[PDB]
Amino acid sequence: MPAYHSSLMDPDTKLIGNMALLPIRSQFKGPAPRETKDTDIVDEAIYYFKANVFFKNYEIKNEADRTLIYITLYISECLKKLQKCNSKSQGEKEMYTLGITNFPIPGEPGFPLNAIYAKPANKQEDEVMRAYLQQLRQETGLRLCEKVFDPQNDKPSKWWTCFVKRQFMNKSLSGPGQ
Amino acid sequence: MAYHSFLVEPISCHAWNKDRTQIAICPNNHEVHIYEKSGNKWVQVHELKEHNGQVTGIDWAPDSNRIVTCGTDRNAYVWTLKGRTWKPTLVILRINRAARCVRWAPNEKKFAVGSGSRVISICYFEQENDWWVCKHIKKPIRSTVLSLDWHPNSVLLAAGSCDFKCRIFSAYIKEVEERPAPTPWGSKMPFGELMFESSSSCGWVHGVCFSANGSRVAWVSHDSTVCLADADKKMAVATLASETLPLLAVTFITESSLVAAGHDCFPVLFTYDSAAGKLSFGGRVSQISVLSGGKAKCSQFCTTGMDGGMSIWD
Amino acid sequence: GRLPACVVDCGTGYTKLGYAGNTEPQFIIPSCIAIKESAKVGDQAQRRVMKGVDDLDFFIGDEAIEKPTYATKWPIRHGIVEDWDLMERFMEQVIFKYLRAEPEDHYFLLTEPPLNTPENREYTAEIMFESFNVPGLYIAVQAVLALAASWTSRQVGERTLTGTVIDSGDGVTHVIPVAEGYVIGSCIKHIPIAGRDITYFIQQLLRDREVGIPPEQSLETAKAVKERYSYVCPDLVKEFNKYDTDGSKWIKQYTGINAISKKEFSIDVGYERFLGPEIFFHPEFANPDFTQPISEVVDEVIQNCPIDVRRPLYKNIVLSGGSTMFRDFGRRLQRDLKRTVDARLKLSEELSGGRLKPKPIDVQVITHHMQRYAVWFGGSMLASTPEFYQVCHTKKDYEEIGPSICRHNPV
Amino acid sequence: RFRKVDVGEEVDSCLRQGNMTAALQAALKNPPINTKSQAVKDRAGSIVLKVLISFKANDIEKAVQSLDKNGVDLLMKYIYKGFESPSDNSSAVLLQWHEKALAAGGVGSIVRVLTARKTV
Amino acid sequence: TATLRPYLSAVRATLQAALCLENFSSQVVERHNKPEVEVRSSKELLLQPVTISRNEKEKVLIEGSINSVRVSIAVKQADEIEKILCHKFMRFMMMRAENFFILRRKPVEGYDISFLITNFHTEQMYKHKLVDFVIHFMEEIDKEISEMKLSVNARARIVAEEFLKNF
Amino acid sequence: QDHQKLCYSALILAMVFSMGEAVPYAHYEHLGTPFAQFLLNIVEDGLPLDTTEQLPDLCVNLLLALNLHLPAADQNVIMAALSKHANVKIFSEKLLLLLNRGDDPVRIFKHEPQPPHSVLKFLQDVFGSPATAAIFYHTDMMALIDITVRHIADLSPGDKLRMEYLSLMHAIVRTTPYLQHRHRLPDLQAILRRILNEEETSPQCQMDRMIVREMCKEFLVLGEAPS
Amino acid sequence: EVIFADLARRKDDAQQRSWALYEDEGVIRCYLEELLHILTDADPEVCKKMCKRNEFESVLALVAYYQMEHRASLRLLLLKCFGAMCSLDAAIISTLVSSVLPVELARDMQTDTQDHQKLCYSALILAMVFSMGEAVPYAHYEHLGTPFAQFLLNIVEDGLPLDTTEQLPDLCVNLLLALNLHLPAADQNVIMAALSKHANVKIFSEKLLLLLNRGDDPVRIFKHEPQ
Amino acid sequence: MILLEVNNRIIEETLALKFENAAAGNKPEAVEVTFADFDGVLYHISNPNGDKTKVMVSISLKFYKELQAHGADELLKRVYGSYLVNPESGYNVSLLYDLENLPASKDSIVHQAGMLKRNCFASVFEKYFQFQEEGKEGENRAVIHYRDDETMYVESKKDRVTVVFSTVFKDDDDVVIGKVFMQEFKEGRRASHTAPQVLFSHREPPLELKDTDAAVGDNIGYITFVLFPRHTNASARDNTINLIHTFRDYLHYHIKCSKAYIHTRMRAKTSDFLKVLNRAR
Ligand SMILES: Nc1ncnc2c1ncn2[C@@H]1O[C@H](COP(=O)(O)OP(=O)(O)O)[C@@H](O)[C@H]1O
Ligand SMILES: [Mg+2]
Repeated sequence: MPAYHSSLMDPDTKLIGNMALLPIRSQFKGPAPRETKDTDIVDEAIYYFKANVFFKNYEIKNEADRTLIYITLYISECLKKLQKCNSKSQGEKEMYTLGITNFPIPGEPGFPLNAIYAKPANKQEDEVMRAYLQQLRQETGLRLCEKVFDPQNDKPSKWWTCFVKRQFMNKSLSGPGQ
Repeated sequence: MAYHSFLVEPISCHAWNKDRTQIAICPNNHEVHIYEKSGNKWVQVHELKEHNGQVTGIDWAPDSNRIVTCGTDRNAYVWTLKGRTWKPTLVILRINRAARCVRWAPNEKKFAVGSGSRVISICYFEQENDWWVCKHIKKPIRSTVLSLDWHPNSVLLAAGSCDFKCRIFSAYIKEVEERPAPTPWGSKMPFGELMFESSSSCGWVHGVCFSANGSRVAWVSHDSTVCLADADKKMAVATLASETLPLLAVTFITESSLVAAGHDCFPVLFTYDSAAGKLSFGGRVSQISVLSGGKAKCSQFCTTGMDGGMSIWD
Repeated sequence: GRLPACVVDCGTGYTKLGYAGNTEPQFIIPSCIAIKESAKVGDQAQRRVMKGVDDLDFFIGDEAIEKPTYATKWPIRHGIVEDWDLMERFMEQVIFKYLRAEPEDHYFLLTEPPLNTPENREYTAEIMFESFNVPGLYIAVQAVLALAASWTSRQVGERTLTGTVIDSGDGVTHVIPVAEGYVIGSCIKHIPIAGRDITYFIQQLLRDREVGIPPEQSLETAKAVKERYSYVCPDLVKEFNKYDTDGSKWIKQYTGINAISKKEFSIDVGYERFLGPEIFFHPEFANPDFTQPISEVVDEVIQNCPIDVRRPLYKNIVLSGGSTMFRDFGRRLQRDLKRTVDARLKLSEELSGGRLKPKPIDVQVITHHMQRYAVWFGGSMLASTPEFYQVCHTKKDYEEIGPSICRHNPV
Repeated sequence: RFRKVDVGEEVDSCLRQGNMTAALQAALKNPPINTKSQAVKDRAGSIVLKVLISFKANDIEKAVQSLDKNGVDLLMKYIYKGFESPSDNSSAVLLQWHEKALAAGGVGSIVRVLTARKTV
Repeated sequence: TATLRPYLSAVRATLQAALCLENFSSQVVERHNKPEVEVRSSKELLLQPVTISRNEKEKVLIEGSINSVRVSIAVKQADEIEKILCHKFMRFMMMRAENFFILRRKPVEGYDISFLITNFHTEQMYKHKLVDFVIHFMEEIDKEISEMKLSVNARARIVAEEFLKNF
Repeated sequence: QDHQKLCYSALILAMVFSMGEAVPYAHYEHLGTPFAQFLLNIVEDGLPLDTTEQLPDLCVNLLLALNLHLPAADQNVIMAALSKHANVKIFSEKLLLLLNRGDDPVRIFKHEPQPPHSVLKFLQDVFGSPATAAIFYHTDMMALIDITVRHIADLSPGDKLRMEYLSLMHAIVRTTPYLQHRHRLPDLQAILRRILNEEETSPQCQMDRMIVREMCKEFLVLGEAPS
Repeated sequence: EVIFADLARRKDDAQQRSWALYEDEGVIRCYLEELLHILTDADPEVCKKMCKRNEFESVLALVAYYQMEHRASLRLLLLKCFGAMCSLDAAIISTLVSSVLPVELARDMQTDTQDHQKLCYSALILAMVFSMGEAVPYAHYEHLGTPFAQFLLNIVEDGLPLDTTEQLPDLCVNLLLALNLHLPAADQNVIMAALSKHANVKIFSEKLLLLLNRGDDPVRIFKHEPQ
Repeated sequence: MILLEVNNRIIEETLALKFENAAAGNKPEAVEVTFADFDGVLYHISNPNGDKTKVMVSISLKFYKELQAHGADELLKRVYGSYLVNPESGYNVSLLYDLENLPASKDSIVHQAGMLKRNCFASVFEKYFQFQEEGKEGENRAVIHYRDDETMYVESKKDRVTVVFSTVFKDDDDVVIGKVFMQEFKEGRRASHTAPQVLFSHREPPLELKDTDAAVGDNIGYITFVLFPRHTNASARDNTINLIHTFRDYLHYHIKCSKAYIHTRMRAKTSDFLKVLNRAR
């Protein structure tokens, strides 16, 4: 029950799509605008991550949770790659190489939660989903690079690598297969 | 002969469509399933779910094309094919204990349900309130009724009691029939008149059947006897003692020959001598029904057993 | 009688032996038996079945934790006895070796875990009367004894005879309310979280992160860090932020000794410290199918109890069994209950327009030094009394009735 | 309280005549079956088990075969009576009659013993 | 006195005639379904109980009904030590009457063990293999008893040497 | 020291002898008593090799088989071996377990001309002499009579083994002080009563009746009335 | 579909695997003996699909179970299974390298040097999975780093006093060649540190020549696609 | 356990802890513990007058005085000597140790403490063993009512000391099993020749005792050990005393555990039958 559900869904925020489109703070480009406060949905998924993955049950309390559960899965996919990185510099570029990969968009088959996400009905949502979900990934990767690699030796830090074995309710963004 | 298994567990009772192209069987549960002859194999087509307990009797009214089912649920329902769905109908059975057996009468206007309540309930349709209403044959019954068979007159009802005795009653419902035609079992017949009663005193009676000429009944008894009783004689019974296990089901197959099945799990055959009244055994689980030709001259029959499945014969 | 009665308390982690009237258990030993082993001489022809006198070559307790040439077995699981062959061999050596008691001349008090099935009460009685010819047995409810241990220890001005006891030993946690000396049997709840599953969670959590732990000793080190370093934290996600930012110092080091090579090994101890004890507050971390925090299970108990006793029960919650010893475990449960109870009263204020303010419920959670053996010490103070000798079943009653004299239970 | 108080409820002359098969054919003439009597049922058995024990094994085959179907069914009811309180060795003989009787009567002759509502 | 093979054959045939069960919803309770041999509330659903006996000690009672049959056995207790071994043998077996699905949790008074076979078992399990089990039980039980007697001698014979040798 | 070789050695040797034909009188220079004494110690204490507890059964089987072709009570080098031994606790025990089940371990192969049942043969020799009769502990002696009197009354007439068990009882009454303690006597008398009266024709039964008569006329305590 | 279930159920038998009770070993062996056969008697197209069936959960079960079970008698069978499974498909290799199995083998080999029979397979399996030279999680260099390499350089020079077959020197050469294959450049190389850090480089330094003149290499025994 | 260890384990463990902790120099803490033993000899460990620095141990033998007639005090004066003190009131004999004066290693001292039962019984046996060397046999039978129901008799016959236990088997199930065990003991002389000879009587006291009007009943056994000089001499006596004085409970202990052995095999043979029925499914 008391898993950390998404905090940011102030009704004044635009709510495009089957998920909270949210103002991803980044120097990348996309449909979502720029948040100015110090807290943001990618920072929220990062912040709550270590707790969230232990909770074996999780409701959708509001539309922003169907965002947060996807950000969490991609964060796990970051660790599934950065753990191999030989140094932080590789940990950045070999993360960008992940962000621009053709992840199954929730309405596409092979996405793990097709029961929970409605299909995007038209190009002006589908193409928005392609341009939003990349903007999530492109940013989400660059934030983990700064804090998975502890600064003494550009080792991928052990404490983070512990979580490599753990998956949010045992769902995988590899889908039925990569 | 041929064999097929519908299920692992007992097929407690079966019925057939008019043209035999479908069967109804109960998969040892609170339902009845209907199968169609889609090739050699059987395909399930419909599923009647409404009962709240194990069903124990079915009959599928040939011309009316409507199914009656009863069971431990006490409820009985007559099912109308209301388009592509069988819909049930209430029967105000007053019985306070489990129902055990059901058969339609040849005119398909009435049916009767046996039960552990020590009664037979005869039923007919009220048009004004959409339910079937009952009258009880009740007086000399003193134990559960195990099997029913209807005389060709649709009035006389032979009934196998778990009372070591086989009885014939006139189920004459005056609301449904003119006063019945005279019959060798006796001209005097109001509702519930006791037409006949077996001489013996031992062994439960599992099955009874009327020949296609109503003058001969035969019944089949847990003391490993088959008896036949003749109304062209003065109701004279004759009994064959046999070295088989108990027999559970019987039906005529000609006017003077008879067929039974039981815990030996194989069919057996009897003949009736019109002169001496002696039966004889010809030899070879839980029901027999003639498929083609009726009791006048059987040419196929079907048997279903607790061991599962049905067999068809020659 | 002259000779004192034996009190034998058997749990799934430990068993606790001694004669009644002593102030303290005379043996605390692990609930383990090390049976003899073979190089597949036991097989499909016959499994673990002995001949001659080969069955008597075994040991129990600490004499069985460290013998090399024997297979360690643990007969009691979730408090319930699972393999009575091993349990009967265990009981024999308790009596004829550890206790030195002659069973034919001492009364036995022996403990029921409040979950157990009546068949197990038949079989345990069949042992003592028909295998050992005990003159009389009594089967005691573990929780009521734990309350009596508090009662005799605590100050006479507050010997309330009323309270809820939380008995998180190993196996399963019981939450049980007693009002003025009567168990309210309808309200008893069982929580599956217990010392074993906290150990197992820590064991997995280490084995994923900290490989280098030798497989023979993973369990020992998991127990050590649980006992020595673990604590209930103030806010789950706020610890993870503190452990990230101050990872120089909240992280700790444990040094173990290799049992085989006698080389030392070291592990970094970290998130293990506050995960674990928080499994009581987030049971879904360890079980697929339990989810109410212990701080909300205990509320449901009191709220099912008769309306008059509810407030007193909040005034006196007693903590029993070893797992309840965790640092701050009392502080947090009291905070969660207090935050629940006074918010419930905030509703009934508004449904009456603030026209009257209810006398707020104070909640108390009480820790006391008996916690490691309060069940036995309660048992000893019971079995001392002359009353106890008449509550027991005399052996003749086992003759006239069957073993069925132990079918009954107060639940 | 309330729920406690339940509511809702001549042979010897044939034996010593040598053709002792004629005695057994005569022993079946005295069935007490229809009667309500109970001391007679204790007499009926004793008059037959005395006969059963007399046969040589050279004859016990024909002594069954010479019975009619009622005779075998009649005999089986006497067999299952001696088993209820054996003599010191007579079970050795009843089990030998049983072998023959069951060969002639088949298990059907047992079933109308199990279902026999009135008995010798 | 009576030899084994004729006595066992008689018990088999009788039991084969009694195992002719059918399902039967009870008359005296609204729709309970229960084994008539146990509840005995109806008294025209009962078959005549028959005993087969090898001698005065060894016998079998066969007791049937339209929906259930009970079989109870007594075995030759050939000496005092064998009484104790036999009784405890039954108890540890009977203690698994939920796995020996045909076995009653208590014997009948004056009988050593007793099986209750319901119509559900004869519908769900192969009849001729249940009867083979009951026969096999009698073929073995006095071998299984004697083997414990041989071992109980051996245990004591070791215990004596283990004590005396250390003098 | 080679456990596996030793195991196969005993097994194959028993297989070789299992058919029961007489060796020329020369093999006994080895396979006589000096070998039999060695086998007994392998059963009674064994070797540190045998952590599988497997040598005992192999050597017990060998001793039975090796007895299967020996003519008579004094020439029998194997019965001499028991007589001179110190004490045969374990061998005494193991042998009765075989008689209880009734099987014969030596018939490992199934060739047609079946020899005498090896254990019933083995015991009939053991009781051939009062010196070798003493080997059994007293509690086993009681169990032996209970085991043999179970068998004699279980078999049908005409069964091949009944003419063996009758011979074993006759030996037990002869050379062992059975009539002192009468362990099963008021039962055995009732058994001999009926087999003596049993009216069957086959040679097996004719042979049975002769020994039963001899069993009585040799000791009038048997065949007299129970009392 | 049965055997993978009955193993994956004993994994996360949280009670039994840490606080044992039943005679589990004698049945678990029967599954692994059967699995080892079917992993080679079946059509590889079946067993490949059963390994990759559900994001390799079948593999991760056995890999977890190897870490979980301390009995040496079973571990040999799990290693033999990993042997066959490594052969089926390079994709399975790409799982195992990235997984815990190498690191437990690294610790077992350094600690349990007495278990010579298992130690031979321990070397062999570690050499098989590394044969493809994919990148390895950086956490692994905490064991498979330089200390484990020096530990290998000991064995190839000195053998073992317990080494009856003296095979391990060769398998350690294969293992050294295998671990080396993925290492980037020549600066950071954990093995090249070890070689530079001892003067104990004689027999190894020569043995590499006998491969070089042989012209082949022992790695890539499977010849999967990107050789 | 096949044999029963003679040291009282609780006494060893309590004293070992106290003396280790004290020699380590920790300030002492109280002990207040009472515990039973076979034959209903009841111990108490206590701090005398509350001196945490002093430890006392006491025996409470129900049958002390009748044993004391055979000189038990002059045995205790030997093996404990300066560690004896006045009887702790209520108990027959008391032993006192100072946590201030523990010597450099304690093991034999704590082991002697553990045998404080056996050391009482040794005084009656060491007597009659020795009289056999003196060749006397005119001295009367010793009698120890070591329980209420049970009595041990000792006679020095010229060659043979004979000890004759009278014991009561509390159940029909026990006496039938006991009749087997003692029968094997009678034959034990075959298995291991040097052992003392054993005799058994199913109910009646043996004739040599009958002038004493020894108890009779269906549950009473009489068991005689005939100790030859090879068992009673000055070299062996300590080993013989450790054994014979336990014998009663050794016999019962195995009668009890013989049941557990049977119960195990009955579960195995049950599992055999179950696999046969399972073929019916
Ligand atoms: N310092 C400690 N902190 C937390 N838990 C502890 C500590 N010491 C012991 N424990 C727990 O106490 C348990 C001791 O057994 P306990 O639970 O008291 O008896 P039972 O076996 O009857 O449940 C240990 O298994 C362990 O789980
Ligand atoms: Mg506990």
